[PDB]
Amino acid sequence: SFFTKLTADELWKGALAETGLNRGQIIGEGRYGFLWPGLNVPLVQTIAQRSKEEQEKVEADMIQQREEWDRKKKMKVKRERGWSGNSWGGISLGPPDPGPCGETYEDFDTRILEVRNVFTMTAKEGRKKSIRVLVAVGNGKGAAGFSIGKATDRMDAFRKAKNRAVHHLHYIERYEDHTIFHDISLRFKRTHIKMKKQPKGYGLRCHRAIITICRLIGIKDMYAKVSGSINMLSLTQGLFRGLSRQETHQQLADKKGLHVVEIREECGPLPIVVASPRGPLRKDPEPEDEVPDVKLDWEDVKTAQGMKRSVWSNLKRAAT
Amino acid sequence: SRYSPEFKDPLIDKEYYRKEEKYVRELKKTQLIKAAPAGKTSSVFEDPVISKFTNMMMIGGNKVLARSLMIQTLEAVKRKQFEKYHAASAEEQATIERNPYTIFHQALKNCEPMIGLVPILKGGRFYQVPVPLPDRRRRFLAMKWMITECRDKKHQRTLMPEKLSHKLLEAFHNQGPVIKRKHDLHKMAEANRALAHYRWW
Amino acid sequence: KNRAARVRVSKGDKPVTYEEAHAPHYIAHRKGWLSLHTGNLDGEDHAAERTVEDVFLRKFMWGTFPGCLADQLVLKRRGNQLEICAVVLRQLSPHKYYFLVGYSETLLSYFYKCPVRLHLQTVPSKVVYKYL
Amino acid sequence: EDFIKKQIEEFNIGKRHLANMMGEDPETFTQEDIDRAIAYLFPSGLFEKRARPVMKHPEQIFPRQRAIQWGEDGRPFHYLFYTGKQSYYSLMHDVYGMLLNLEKHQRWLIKEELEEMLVEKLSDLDYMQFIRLLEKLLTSQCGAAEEEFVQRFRRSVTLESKKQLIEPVQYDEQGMAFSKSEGKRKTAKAEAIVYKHGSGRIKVNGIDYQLYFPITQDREQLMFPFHFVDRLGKHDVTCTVSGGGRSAQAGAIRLAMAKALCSFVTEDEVEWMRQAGLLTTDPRVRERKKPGQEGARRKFTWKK
RNA sequence: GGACCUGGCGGUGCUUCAUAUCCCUCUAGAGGAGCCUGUUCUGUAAUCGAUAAACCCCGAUCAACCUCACCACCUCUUGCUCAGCCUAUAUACCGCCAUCUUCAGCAAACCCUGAUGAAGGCUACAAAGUAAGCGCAAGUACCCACGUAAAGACGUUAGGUCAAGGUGUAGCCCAUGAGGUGGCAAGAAAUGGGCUACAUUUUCUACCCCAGAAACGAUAGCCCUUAUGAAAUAAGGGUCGAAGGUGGAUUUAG
Ligand SMILES: C[NH+](C)c1cc(NC(=O)CNC(C)(C)C)c(O)c2c1C[C@H]1C[C@H]3[C@H]([NH+](C)C)C(O)=C(C(N)=O)C(=O)[C@@]3(O)C(O)=C1C2=O
Ligand SMILES: [Mg+2]
Ligand SMILES: [Mg+2]
Ligand SMILES: [Mg+2]
Ligand SMILES: [Mg+2]
Ligand SMILES: [Mg+2]
Ligand SMILES: [Mg+2]
Ligand SMILES: [Mg+2]
Repeated sequence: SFFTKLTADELWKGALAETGLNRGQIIGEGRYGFLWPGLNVPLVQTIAQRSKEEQEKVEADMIQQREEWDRKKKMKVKRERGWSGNSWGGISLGPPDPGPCGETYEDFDTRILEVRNVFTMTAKEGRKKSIRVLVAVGNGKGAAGFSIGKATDRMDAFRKAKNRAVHHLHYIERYEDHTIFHDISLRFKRTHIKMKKQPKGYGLRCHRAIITICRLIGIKDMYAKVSGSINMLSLTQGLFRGLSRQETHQQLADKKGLHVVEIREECGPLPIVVASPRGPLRKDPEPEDEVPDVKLDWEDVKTAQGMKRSVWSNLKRAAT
Repeated sequence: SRYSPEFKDPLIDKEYYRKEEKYVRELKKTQLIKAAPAGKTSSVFEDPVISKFTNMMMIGGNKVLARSLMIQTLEAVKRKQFEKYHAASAEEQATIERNPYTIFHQALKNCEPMIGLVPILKGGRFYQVPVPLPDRRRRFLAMKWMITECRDKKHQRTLMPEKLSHKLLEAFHNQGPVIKRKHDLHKMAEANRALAHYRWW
Repeated sequence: KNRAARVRVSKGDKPVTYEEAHAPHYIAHRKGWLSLHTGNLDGEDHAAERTVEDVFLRKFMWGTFPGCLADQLVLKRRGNQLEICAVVLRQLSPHKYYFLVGYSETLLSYFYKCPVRLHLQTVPSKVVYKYL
Repeated sequence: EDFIKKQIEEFNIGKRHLANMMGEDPETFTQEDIDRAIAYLFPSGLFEKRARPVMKHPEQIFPRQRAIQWGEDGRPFHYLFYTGKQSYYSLMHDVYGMLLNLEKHQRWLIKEELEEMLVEKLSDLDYMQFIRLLEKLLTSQCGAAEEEFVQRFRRSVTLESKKQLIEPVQYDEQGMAFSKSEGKRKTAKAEAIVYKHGSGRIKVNGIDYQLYFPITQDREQLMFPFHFVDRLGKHDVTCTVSGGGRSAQAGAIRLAMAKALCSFVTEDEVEWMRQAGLLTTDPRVRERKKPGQEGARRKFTWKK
């Protein structure tokens, strides 16, 4: 009965059952086609009725528009893969949201690194799902920073994470804007990261997270082996600790009072002065400590002498 | 309660309302007095003990019946005491007392107990322990004992004024089942003397 | 819990008006009645067909003014003047509004056999009393 | 704000229209007349007086929007800006300074009222510390600026006087003096008339008290005021009563005699008799049965 | 496996309370008898749903037919309907509610702490918290500011109803749909809740509380009459003169 009919909001609420589609209609269309002057056609003042061929053509046009609307529901959207499909580690969120103090972050790229579904226990509800995300934001000029965003919604966690990262940025010194100054050995809690400066064209032979972070920073030619616990949140933090605690050539020259020179095998015996002291020059030479007391790494010595027999080390991979 | 807490009690005493407590009088004339109940009256024929005893004899809100029963009751008490006076001799007339209010009061004061028995659970078995009773509790106990003995159902066709008059005269002369049960309470306290250390208050 | 006419709080983004914001216990403490007919007053006989005509008119108006009535209607009934007061939005074309006004006018006139008056009020957007 | 300015302009033009609307083309249309006029124009019928229609000026309609605390250079105006509670902390500073210079020389506001005066949210303990500071200033012997400071922080008391309202003695009928009083208790209404002299004569509903009240409790209830005031066989009461039962009628009648003998007794004795509790209506009335219960407060069986 | 975080538990400690809820206490009842009415079980060819607190005079502010969806028998095919179905799924739902709640918490958006883990954020003589919004509160109704109502968020129990209606999924259309007539609601028994009693403060009569007289108890069974109805359940009168002697453990309410 017309009286026991009920609204579509209630009907779709009951049908979808999400709590535990009439836009393709003009105002005067019916199947009999008694088209009026006030509706459908505008206001000659003549009442009329269309023919059967016009009615069937109009309803065929309406139906084919309906299957067109169904197709424009079911296209396929292209999501760029991050480290794998159905993952989040290389997914590019957009530029960071513009700050309320007239601030724009347009050269800054944000990359997710880790999305975890994290539960806690509450007295009434039970298990309470909270998404914790970790993102890194950087522009390819040295400034980068990571942050954690925790929420009940993934989008809210993303937004919180990227805004807190642009408020917590670092700066990374680079040798010739392609690599680090030296080799950095750093243990952060239980994550040992061993990184080496590499010459141009070496590429980013690093852990996939390190590749994303160093693409956000601007570094291009580094080796990086991580060991111990490969925890994502400790990996990023230890990497940023080391990259912010680099010692540059100018600081080395000022500290030692000596010239800093480079000898490349590509050029030859030509000495290239890279960093000179900005003050006085120290005149007694550097003490040549014969048989120096340094702490070597057995993996490095194994690789140098060639007993590192592995079927995984120098494998042919894709670009960076 | 339909009274706000600022409403206080009304007090009715002519010796107080005829004349330290001067600031008490001032605060009382500045504070709110609630209305007087129906049972209390400014009269001085009345007894608060008698009124409470009527209110305890009341069943179902029949104050007219409770009053009528006490009417007939100490009416009969006065009648029988006058019979004793008329049938007595000189010194017996000198020693007999026929004021039913005084007989009622003295019967209740003879009927009231001085110690009580409270159950206390030490371990897993209940122990009846002696206890000091408050004055309100012992007066209520005496009056309830008299009423229960009147309604013991062993009286058959006897009427309530006759029952209460007979038990009242026995209680005044220090006999009867109410004095017997007070003595039995003291007997059972004597039985369990040494359990009195179980009290913590 | 009472779920009679109380819209629940989602998280803070739900536009809602005075009517369906207020709960049925404020029915004339704060809200008032949407339909004024004297049928439900103590001496009267015809209140049942008054009510079935009320629900008929409300569903008829919701169905023949499609997607333009902002919130619910004001159905007044004085003498034999039935008055339908509407709060309709400003999104269609005014010739269409006048067309449906006359249409509803004389349809309800010949259905309820009384002078029926459509009194319209146009609003730009759905009014928001609070956000729930 | 421009919102406030054009709202004030709209209110002025609207109240001008509204006075012209009703009857009042003269310029002086006061607020109570505005309320009466809008009450007639839109008959409210809503139980909430804030849900009733209103015509006030936008100062009272709109809340107090606090002004901008800094200009177009930063540089906030008050020196105590970065506390975030500039008015409260400036007040604390001023009272403390007034205590300091006073020492070197030698009812209360509520938290909501102080919040209104400061236009700042306040804590209970902050308000308590302010009150203790002002109490210290009052206990210290202070000068007139201090006194007017305490008095602009202090408000009125609105004390009530509680002498029983003495009904007038109307000298009427033939030559006799009387008072006509009323009483109500438990759905029973009793209006009584006491003449000063007559040695004690009661006329409940045209008959005597031993006929309308066969119960000695009811007769005692009638006796009660005369026996309290020691004027037993001196007056006469003719009373008519509607509704109730025997004790409700007796109590209502008693309240009527008490509230007329108040007129026929001295003021000290009527204060004494009010203290005795005869001039106050007993508000104890029958309660309501509830759905799902078996009486007013009595419930059904097993629930635990 | 080691160490934690949060929550729940503890026949877990200290301290402070509850007051008709915790005990001692106060009053009146249940559980013992009869009757009424639900439920279990048995029975019938004979609906369904509720079923610790939060079922058990519950859907029903109510079944002789009707209601009715049950059964028996006999009939209807574009069937009141551009059919319908009281077919299953309350673990798809909306709808309207119970319970904690005789609570005060829930919290968008931020910020900080924890080497940037799960998480956490307390000291007014103040050590990192700020808060829109919901709720309590406040404001309303009744006779007051008191009291009683109403109100009580997020969530808990996949808590109750696809049978109030709507409805997604699966099914039927010779059927599981539609109509007509007639029956279904009986106790070897048990149990929940009410009503009346077992009398003397009682019973009958007048009075509606100053008398007279006794010295008990079915609203059950049977008969007659009446009300309504097509067709008796209810009412009155007659008849009869049950069991019953104030009810253990336990328990309800104020
Ligand atoms: C058997 N359990 C797993 C169960 C299953 C379902 N539903 C299904 O799995 C069926 N799903 C299909 C039919 C295939 C669609 C269920 O739907 C249910 C339940 C539990 C019951 C228990 C009910 C019970 N009462 C009715 C006797 C009970 O005592 C309680 C209780 N806590 O008091 C319940 O939890 C219970 O009422 C209930 O709600 C159940 C289910 O809902
Ligand atoms: Mg894939
Ligand atoms: Mg079920
Ligand atoms: Mg069927
Ligand atoms: Mg409830
Ligand atoms: Mg309630
Ligand atoms: Mg409230
Ligand atoms: Mg369940």
